[PDB]
Amino acid sequence: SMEQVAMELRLTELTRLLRSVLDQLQDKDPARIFAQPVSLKEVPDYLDHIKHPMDFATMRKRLEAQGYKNLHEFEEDFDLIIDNCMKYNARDTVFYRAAVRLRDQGGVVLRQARREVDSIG
Ligand SMILES: CC(=O)N1CCN(c2ccccn2)CC1
Repeated sequence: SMEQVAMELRLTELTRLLRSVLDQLQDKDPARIFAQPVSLKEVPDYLDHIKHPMDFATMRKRLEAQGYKNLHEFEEDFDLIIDNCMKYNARDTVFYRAAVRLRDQGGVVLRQARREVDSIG
């Protein structure tokens, strides 16, 4: 139907917007601390601590599969990256501090993304 095509066009455009958001968020992680899943070879107990691991590569996979139906689902995954890190790593670590900086700087990008999604529809 035409309605399905229109829906698919909107999702493709949402995906385009979120791709831009993801690139911007990732730029705020210059150390690439969050670029890839935490290695279970290097951190074998990681899943005892963190029940829902997340990272930017995994988000990008879902993104290109058009697996984010709305901005909320995308934000949930971004929050997992930060919140997982701030639990697994102690406050006085480069990892915890990277997550805080990513959270703070990312908030700006996400704030404008929410306005754009609402506005464009
Ligand atoms: C981002 C994050 O939470 N990580 C968990 C702690 N960590 C490592 C790396 C090697 C060995 C032990 N831990 C870095 C990744």
